[PDB]
Amino acid sequence: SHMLRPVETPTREIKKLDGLWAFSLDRENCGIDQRWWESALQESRAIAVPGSFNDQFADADIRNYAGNVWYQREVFIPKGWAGQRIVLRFDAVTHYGKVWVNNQEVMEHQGGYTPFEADVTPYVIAGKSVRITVCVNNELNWQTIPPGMVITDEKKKQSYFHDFFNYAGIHRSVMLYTTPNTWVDDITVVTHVAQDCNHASVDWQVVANGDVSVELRDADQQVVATGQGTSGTLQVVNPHLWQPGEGYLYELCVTAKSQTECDIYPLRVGIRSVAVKGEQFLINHKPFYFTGFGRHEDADLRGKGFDNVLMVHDHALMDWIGANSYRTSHYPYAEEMLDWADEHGIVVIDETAAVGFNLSLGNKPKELYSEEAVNGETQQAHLQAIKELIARDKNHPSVVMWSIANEPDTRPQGAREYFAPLAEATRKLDPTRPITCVNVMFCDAHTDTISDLFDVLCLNRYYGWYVQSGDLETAEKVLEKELLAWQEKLHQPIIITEYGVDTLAGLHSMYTDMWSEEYQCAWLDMYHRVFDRVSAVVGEQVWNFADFATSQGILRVGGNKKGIFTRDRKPKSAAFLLQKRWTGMNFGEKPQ
Amino acid sequence: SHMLRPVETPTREIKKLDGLWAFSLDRENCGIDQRWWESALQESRAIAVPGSFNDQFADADIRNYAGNVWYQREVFIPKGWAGQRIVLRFDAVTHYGKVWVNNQEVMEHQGGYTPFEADVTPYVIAGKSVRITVCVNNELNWQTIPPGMVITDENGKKKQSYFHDFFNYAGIHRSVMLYTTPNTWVDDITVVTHVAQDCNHASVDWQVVANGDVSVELRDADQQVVATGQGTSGTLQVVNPHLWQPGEGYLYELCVTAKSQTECDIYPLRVGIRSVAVKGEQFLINHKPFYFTGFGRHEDADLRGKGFDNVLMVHDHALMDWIGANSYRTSHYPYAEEMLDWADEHGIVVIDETAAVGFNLSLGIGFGNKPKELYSEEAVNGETQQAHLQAIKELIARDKNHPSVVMWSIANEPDTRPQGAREYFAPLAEATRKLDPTRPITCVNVMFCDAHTDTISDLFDVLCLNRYYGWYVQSGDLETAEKVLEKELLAWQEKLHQPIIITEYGVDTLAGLHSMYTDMWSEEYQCAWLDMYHRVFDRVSAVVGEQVWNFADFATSQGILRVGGNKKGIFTRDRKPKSAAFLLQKRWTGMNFGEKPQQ
Repeated sequence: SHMLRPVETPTREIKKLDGLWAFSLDRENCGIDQRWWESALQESRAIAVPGSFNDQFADADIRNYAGNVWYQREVFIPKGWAGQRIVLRFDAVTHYGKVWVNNQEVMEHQGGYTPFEADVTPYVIAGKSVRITVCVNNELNWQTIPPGMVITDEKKKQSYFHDFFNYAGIHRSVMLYTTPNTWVDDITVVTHVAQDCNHASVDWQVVANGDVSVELRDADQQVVATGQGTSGTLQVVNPHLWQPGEGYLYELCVTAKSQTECDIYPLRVGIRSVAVKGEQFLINHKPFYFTGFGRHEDADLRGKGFDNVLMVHDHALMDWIGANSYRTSHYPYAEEMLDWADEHGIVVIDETAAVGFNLSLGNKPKELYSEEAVNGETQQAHLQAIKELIARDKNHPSVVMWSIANEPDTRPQGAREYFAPLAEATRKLDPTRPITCVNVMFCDAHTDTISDLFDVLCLNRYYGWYVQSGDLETAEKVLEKELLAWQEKLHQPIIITEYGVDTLAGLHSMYTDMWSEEYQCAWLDMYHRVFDRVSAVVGEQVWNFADFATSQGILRVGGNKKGIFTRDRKPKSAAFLLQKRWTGMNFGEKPQ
Repeated sequence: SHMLRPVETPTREIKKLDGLWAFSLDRENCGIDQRWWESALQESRAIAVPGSFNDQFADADIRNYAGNVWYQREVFIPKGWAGQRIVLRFDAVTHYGKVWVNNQEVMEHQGGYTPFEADVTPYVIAGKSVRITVCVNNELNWQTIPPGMVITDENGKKKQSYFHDFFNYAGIHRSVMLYTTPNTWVDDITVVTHVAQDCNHASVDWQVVANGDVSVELRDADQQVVATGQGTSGTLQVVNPHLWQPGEGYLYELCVTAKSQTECDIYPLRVGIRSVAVKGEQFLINHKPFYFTGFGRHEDADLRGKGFDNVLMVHDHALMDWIGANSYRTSHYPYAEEMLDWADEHGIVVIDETAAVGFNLSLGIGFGNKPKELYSEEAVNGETQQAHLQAIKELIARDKNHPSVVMWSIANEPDTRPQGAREYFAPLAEATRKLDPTRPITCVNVMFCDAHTDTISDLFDVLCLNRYYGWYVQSGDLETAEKVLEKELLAWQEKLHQPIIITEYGVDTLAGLHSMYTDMWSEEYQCAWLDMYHRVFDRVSAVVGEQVWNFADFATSQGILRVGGNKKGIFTRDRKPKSAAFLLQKRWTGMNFGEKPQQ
């Protein structure tokens, strides 16, 4: 469970395994039987790690593959790591990985978007080359997060219920890292902030197999507070709060000392509180207004693979357009993104991979919550996905809210019985952040059965698109009516976590009609006018930052075209509309 | 009602009223009450006739208008027309027109796609200017061909609901004209061209309606008299006739003279000597099997909507000729007759279709709440069936003598699952055969009314299937699509043992979208998917034709399925070729003319 982000210290080294690996499909599904991990993969080819495997090859038969694929490389253990605790770590393997070091099985993970690792000290020798084999499986069933159904025809075909392509592979960094045989295994900080903002407290809890001391250092490396033992509270006079748009960070240096060994782990800490009060979202006791995007991890060639240039360029576009926030739609993002948000003061709604709990979007069993679909084991798997997300992200000050799912069908019998325990367990795992369950349009104010269990109303709305098609005048009436009915029903802060229309870049129309750039601008504008008239709306996240790949079908013109930007990051007209609205408002303040 | 195409003759003049007219919306619907026809339209603007009104103005509020609009111009009657029978003719007004000459109501017509006309002799004076007002209505209901529902919102604002996948363009789409005959005139002509098996003799029956003694002269393309006859009816014998053949279209001229004691009238009718017949699973033209290649089309272009235009007709025929197309279907309404004059002259084979699309509440195309029973008093009823019969009569009355027209399609993609379907269609099938016994009939078949489901195709002569396996279902999966397609065509061959024409196969293709994955919306998928259909067609002996959906990208109702319109074109709306145009060019110019390809 304990999952600290590897960082280089006087007591910790890292060796990235990113680069070219050997790669092989297993159409006969005989690689486990033939123990492929005991040899060089036969009939293999070069693949980039990190990256989705699907689009690296310009090959439809690989892109559409369902089953196991195999990655392998050789790596030299640094000579100096003799006597040291050596960990092998995968930041993310989509959706399942099993790992062998030479002929030793070392670890296994279900969940495509959070890290897994094993201590491999006993199975490697410092100064020698070792063989790493990974069996990666991209199949979804009713107990995976997200769910799906594999149909077999004779040949496997993956069915799934979410509007983004089922990219798979080693999407994020692989690495070896070291600790001493005494080490800091875990840290929780809780950051309290007086109402007047003129004092703050920092609770710590540490797990380590040796005596623990902590030093809190400011941005200038001046020690502002010190403590001892596994737990306690640091007092901070006149603290530099972590504020949206700035993101001042302290460093909590955790030392675990044995008589013989010592370990130093620096954790970035942003001093901020988050709370809902009535229909206001407060950060450091001040109302905040969310602007920005639903995103995806999606790009040409690399699929959902992490990439620094893309992270730099996309943050430069969000900065320029005046976005203050985003949501990790619809899975945990690369941790680098949360390190970025921490440092630049970007506000994040951190979401699990639990999209698709919904059989009514655009074969399938009769009852959504039943033994044959979302069941007891599904709910366990969902709890595990929430635990892994919070265990990874609990200390990121940029994360202001947990979204435990996107667009579940809450009409059917058993929805509330499924969600209640998940809402409760989320609050116990992290009491410091509000929780949400992002709401599908047809589960309206008069229909939805679970919104009372959550703190903030995150509504996905597309009136004037899938319904009242091309009619802004009717869409505006229906939208305003529904937001006010939500305000009346629950008196929670409302974030519109999804509003957008498919827009084909370069399609221009004097009739302002669907798919045109001019429609995208008129439709976003109508939404904005309505949001500004409703006092409960504390945010707006446009769907989507950029055009992204989907499953093939008649609704998707080479993918999802709701982007503000093209997949190659070129702006549509609507990017300039958002630039003016979001840079023209006062930072973090509801427009008028 | 008799409908000869106006032609200039020693006895007949024409004056086109095409040009700029005055135009006005009537948002309050007070134009009949205020008798707008009695003066200049009040708040008017210039509009081009012919043309759809919708896209001339770059104005969404006009494009999306439902109700009456008003057209008006002034025109001089030629001085020399004194003593002549003077007719005012509209080749087509979509969907309804009422016409006034000064303050006299002269005409009314329902049906957006065939001509109407009135004798206006008594209401004009030769050498003076008259005012022509037209009230044009674009509303569809359950008794219009095609059908629809007007939804009135809580504020009284009208929005047209309709069940077909093309934009409900309206206006004066085709030429308006005054024309003369003498007071004795040839009012009607039916020819039937019979052709011996050996093709070495032919007979030409004639029947004429006119208020005078009738003689005929049949002249060959060199203007040499090959046969003469007398009386309102009879048979001309033609030795070693130059048959009208697909790819050539040799035409004779049947000159009909009506002579009274005092005056006379000469009408030249172009006649192509050709027989059409179904035998088993073969479509025979001049006793020889024919294989159809080409397109489902639309009347659709930038700015003018469904308006007729000679440059478009010349350019599009040059594209069909280049690509090797030998045929098309008038999807989904009668086309401008100039198209059938072109087909006659160049030997292009045409499936002539009525405007009866939309008889189907279970598609995703078109556009409030649909009625639950398609064939009921509150939807397709007795009055609908009457209106459909009238649409078939008017089409045949116009097109009965075009040798290019080889088959009548009485509708496109009706829902034939309910019991009502056969009850509605059976009498329509029978009446079509009585109206013209010289051509086979069809009713074009929707994909979900499969060989195991459909209830009416036995009543027709040719199986015209509209199929899109690998698109709307088995999306992007050529392998499954191919199995399902082959299985269904063979099940149709077993069931009815008719000739099969695939009258629709196509996939949305965004010009310039390219993919190494050959996936939906790409130029590459369009090519791979048409190729898979071709391979299957060539393995099925009953398939006698292939008409690609569609010749060119065209406008539709706005919705989530349509990326600025229908992108199943082989060409873009501005007539630029997609990669698939070159695929079709190779298959269609590489086969033997009119002959089923081989594996």
